[PDB]
Amino acid sequence: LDKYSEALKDAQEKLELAEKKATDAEADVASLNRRIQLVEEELDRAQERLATALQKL
Amino acid sequence: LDKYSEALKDAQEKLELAEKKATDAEADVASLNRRIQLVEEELDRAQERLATALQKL
Repeated sequence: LDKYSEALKDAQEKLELAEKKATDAEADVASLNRRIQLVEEELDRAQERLATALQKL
Repeated sequence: LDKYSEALKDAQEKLELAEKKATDAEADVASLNRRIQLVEEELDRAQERLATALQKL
């Protein structure tokens, strides 16, 4: 009962932590998706500014 | 024993799933991290190309 209870408190805590890791990994997926998109948008802007600088050049 | 064994297999399944929520979220953030590294590297290369175009300008 204890082998399972212990395995459970550990599986359950590991779950809360895996769920937390998932929460954080997902928070990071979302925070990075935001950041990736921000760098993609800023990249498009750098590329547009580059096309502009190159046309001005 | 069954209550703990079941709660355990469920904590373990939830754990494997949460680990996969995290692994998939990790795969996604990792994909995104690769994208931020590549896009941000291009942001900076575009920004550097831009700085170059602007300096040349």
